[PDB]
Amino acid sequence: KVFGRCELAAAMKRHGLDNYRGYSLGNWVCAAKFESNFNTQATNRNTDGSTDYGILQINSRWWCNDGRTPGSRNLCNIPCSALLSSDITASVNCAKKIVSDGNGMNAWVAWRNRCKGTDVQAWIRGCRL
Repeated sequence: KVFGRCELAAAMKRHGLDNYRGYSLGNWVCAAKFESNFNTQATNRNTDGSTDYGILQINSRWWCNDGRTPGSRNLCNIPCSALLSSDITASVNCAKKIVSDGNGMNAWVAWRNRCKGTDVQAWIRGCRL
């Protein structure tokens, strides 16, 4: 599913992501924009053989099982395919774990490089929230 901007903002809010670990909703929408372009089916293979999945490009090295990342962990206790669903619940639940692990949203390289320090409220501006 390719979410619209304000549509994703609403789903993330419903699922408790807004202000989670101190990160306002615009931070999460901006991260999804640059990780996946709002596409729940996004995948990207990393140099090490791990893969990033879904709207927040969650990595099989640590967080999900894809059966093809020898030596990896599955800290979210989920198949990586769960992170591709039209329903964002699994991606939100796992993103809450990741952002809690010490490094905040710096876990998402596109957020650090493209959202951090910017006017992230722009991503939710005009939405009916």
